[PDB]
This record gives sequence, C-alpha cells and structure tokens, in this order.
Amino acid sequence: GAMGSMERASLIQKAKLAEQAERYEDMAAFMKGAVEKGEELSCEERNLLSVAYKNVVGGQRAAWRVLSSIEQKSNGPEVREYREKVETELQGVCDTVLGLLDSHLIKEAGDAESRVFYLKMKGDYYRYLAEVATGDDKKRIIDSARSAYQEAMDISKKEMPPTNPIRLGLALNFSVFHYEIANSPEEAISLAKTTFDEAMADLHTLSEDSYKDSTLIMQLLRDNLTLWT
Amino acid sequence: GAMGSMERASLIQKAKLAEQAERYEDMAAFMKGAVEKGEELSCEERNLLSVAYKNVVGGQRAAWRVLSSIEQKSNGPEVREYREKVETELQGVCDTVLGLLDSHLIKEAGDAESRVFYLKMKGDYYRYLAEVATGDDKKRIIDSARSAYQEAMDISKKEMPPTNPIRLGLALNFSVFHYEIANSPEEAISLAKTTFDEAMADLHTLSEDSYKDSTLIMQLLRDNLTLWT
Amino acid sequence: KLMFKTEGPD
Amino acid sequence: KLMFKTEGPD
Ligand SMILES: N=C(N)c1cc(-c2ccccc2)c(CC2CCNCC2)s1
Ligand SMILES: N=C(N)c1cc(-c2ccccc2)c(CC2CCNCC2)s1
Ligand SMILES: [Cl-]
Ligand SMILES: [Cl-]
Ligand SMILES: [Mg+2]
Ligand SMILES: [Mg+2]
Repeated sequence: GAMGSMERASLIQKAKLAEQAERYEDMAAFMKGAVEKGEELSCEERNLLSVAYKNVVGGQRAAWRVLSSIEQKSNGPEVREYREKVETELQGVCDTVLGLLDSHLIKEAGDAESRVFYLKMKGDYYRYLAEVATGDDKKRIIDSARSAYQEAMDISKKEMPPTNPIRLGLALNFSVFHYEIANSPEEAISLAKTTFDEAMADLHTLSEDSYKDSTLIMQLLRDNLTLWT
Repeated sequence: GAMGSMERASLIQKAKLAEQAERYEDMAAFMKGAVEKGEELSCEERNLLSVAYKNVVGGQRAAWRVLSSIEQKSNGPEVREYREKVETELQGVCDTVLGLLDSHLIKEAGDAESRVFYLKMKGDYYRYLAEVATGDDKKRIIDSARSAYQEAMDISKKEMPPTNPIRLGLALNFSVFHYEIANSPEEAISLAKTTFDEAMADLHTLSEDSYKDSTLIMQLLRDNLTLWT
Repeated sequence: KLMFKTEGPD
Repeated sequence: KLMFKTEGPD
C-alpha cells in the first residue's frame, strides 16, 4: 500500500507522533503499514494499532448514532443517503481491521497475551458491524463476534490470571456483547459479576502498579453492573 | 467535482446533518459542492461554509503545533517529514477555501454583510498560511492577509453599525493578526480597545437578542486585552 | 443511545 | 502555544 516505501520503525515512530497530535486516521494508516511489513507486533505495537482504529471507528459510531436517530425521527432521501454513507465508511474500517487480523496477525500469534488481544479485537470489530446490521447477514455477524470472543475467553481462562488486564477488558467487552447484541442480559450480568469477583480475590498477588491497571478495568465492570442491576 | 451530481438543496441539508454528527470534513465537502453550483450563498449558508472549514483547519492547526513543538525540541527525519505532511494538508485546505472565495464568491458579493464576511475569511485563511510560513513568500502571505482584512475593515466601518457581530469578529481577528503575525502589538491593543468602546456606546440601540450576539464577541475582545495588557 | 463501558478509548 | 481568542469555533 501507500506505506510500502516507509521503514517499519519510521511507521511506528510516526504512529506515536500522530497519537500525540490526535491524528487518529494517520495513526491507523501508519499502523496498518507496520502490520503489512509482515512481522509480529510487540505489546506496545498491538496497543498502538488498537488505539488508532478504536479512535477512528469511535468517531464513525457516534456520527452513525446521531444520523440513525434523526432517520428514526423522520419516520426526501438525504437523511438515509447520508446515514448509509457514514455506515459504509464505518463498515470499511471494520473490514480493514478484520483484514489485518486475518492476514495474518491471528494465525502467527502463539502467546496468550498476543492471541487473546487479537481475538478480542476480532470480536469487537464484528460487534461494531453488528451495531449497524439490519440484513440477512446480521445473524452471521453476531455469531462471528460471539465465536471470536469465546475463543479468546477460553484461552484467557486457561492461560492468564483473573486480574490480567487483557482478560478483564475481554470480559467487559464480551459482557456488553451479551447484554446488547445477543440480547442476553442475564449472561452479561453473570459474566461481569464472576469476572469482578475472581479479579477481586487475586489482587493480593499484585504490585501497586499491576493493582492500579486491574482495578481500573474492574471499575468499568462495576459501572456496567450498576446500570444493569 | 464529486458533489456535481447532487442537488444544491440536498448538499445544504447534508451539511446541516454533518454538523450535527460532528463530521466536519463531510460538512466542508458538501458546502464546497454547494458553492461550486455557482449561486450566491445566504447568510446561513455562509455560516455553514465557514464553520465547516474552521473546524477542519482547527484540527490541522492544533496537530501542526504539537508536531512543530516536538520538532523544535529535537533540535532522524521522521518528525520533520510528518510535520511537513500535516502542514501540506493544512496548506491544501487553506488553498481550497481561498480558491472558493476567488472563484467566485467575493466578486459576486455586493452586500456589506456578504462582502465583509468573505474578505474576513480571506484574511483568516492567509493568516493560517502565515502561521506555518518560513519561506521567501512569508512576507507576501502576510500582506495578502493584511490587505484582505483592511478592505473588510474599510467596508465594515462605512456600512455597518459598531455592534454588528460580523464587524466585531473581523476586528477581533484583525487585532490578533496585528499582535501575532504583523508583530504590531500596540496596533492590536489599540484596535481591540477602540472596537470594544465604540460597540459599548451603540448597545443601547439593540434588542435583547442583538445585545447577546454583540456582547459575546465583545467579551472575546476583552479576553485578549486582559492577556495583552 | 445509552452506551455501556467497553475497553479502551472513546 | 498560547492561542488568542478569534472568531467562531475551535
Ligand atoms: N501508545 C499507547 N496509547 C500505549 C502504549 C502502551 C504500551 C507501552 C509500553 C509497553 C507496552 C504497551 C499501552 C499499554 C498501557 C497499559 C497500562 N499501563 C502501561 C501502558 S497504551
Ligand atoms: N449552522 C450553523 N452553525 C449556523 C447557522 C447560522 C444562521 C442560522 C440562520 C440564519 C442565519 C445564520 C449561524 C449564525 C448565528 C449567529 C448568532 N445567532 C443566530 C445564528 S451559525
Ligand atoms: Cl450522502
Ligand atoms: Cl510522513
Ligand atoms: Mg434474572
Ligand atoms: Mg506601548
């Protein structure tokens, strides 16, 4: 692609610059380019990838919801046309990310910390597709997300401690999937409570710095449980 | 361009949607398309144009300043390359806006409220170029801004009351030009005080609603004077 | 839309 | 950069 001629390390440097400048489309373009060099990513490099695309797709999702709500209220073609335009861009980004995970990040990820991170991302980007799906593939999209999340969960439960931030962020996300996408609110609540309680019981093993990382995500679980119960 | 096949009114509708969605690049693209239909703009249409591009160029300026500061601190090529990339995009947007004003918004604007608005924009977008100019055209860029602003001022003083929000926003902007671009801080202060004091003396003529619009911009003049004196 | 907490930035 | 007040949005 367009980043083919730039050095892997230069792309990573520039992703970090872009992040500081709040230039998240540039950030995502640079990390895409880094990924396409074909080497595995470090922990920090995985984080840069996720943050970039998360920021990009976040703007799209928020814009989609504004438009969709206006469209719902109105029920000429402009509102639907423009909502369709934003939706198609959002779908494009999700497709791009899924593309990177399938070609070939997931298949080369053997470590629990890499594998679970990528499979969570897979579940997330299918979840983003699900939020805007109304067609005959809606069910398959949902099952793709569920399947990605579950494989991640199984690995995380066998291979990581209950306080592992990756495992925690996966469970948070999978619980919201359950609540909101799968229409399984009891499953959502059950997962979020179990996850919180098992984390709680493992905190005693952590350094002050690990303690802060874990409890931050645990508080997110708590926030959702408060809304849900 | 790409908006050639869409109806003028549909472009305006969609600019308004984009604004609500905080999709300012789309907003700007739609208003560019509206402009290129070749009809004059209404007051509301002028505002939509300005707000769109203002939002776009605002993100670029902020990102430029982050990068430029990092670049200044560092004194390999990546920091300068990436600052140059953002700068070139910023220059592109300014050039596009100046293009619209020259082809052919300004020459068809006869009303004080339209003419002054467009000439202020001209001064503003040359001012944005000036903020990032280091070359042998720096002086000409600055003079283009000064010239645009001054023509606007002359018209505003002859044709609008001292409380006219357009006139007020022009004087604010021209005062910052003086302070920061022309390195004329005494001129900046003098313009901002004179402008504030003449507005103050004309408020008695206004409705409650005009009063609120005028005093809001007057407070901006005050804010700068507080920083400057 | 009431949006629930999910991992990472907004 | 200390940015001064100018017309319209940021
Ligand atoms: N550029 C970014 N936004 C991020 C970079 C990294 C990272 C930095 C060094 C090594 C590995 C990862 C992130 C993970 C966090 C998790 C919480 N504690 C420390 C950092 S996020
Ligand atoms: N879409 C936007 N952001 C804007 C639209 C308009 C406008 C709306 C109707 C007629 C003319 C102009 C703006 C000017 C303001 C000035 C202060 N009072 C009222 C509105 S701003
Ligand atoms: Cl559209
Ligand atoms: Cl670059
Ligand atoms: Mg129950
Ligand atoms: Mg003096």
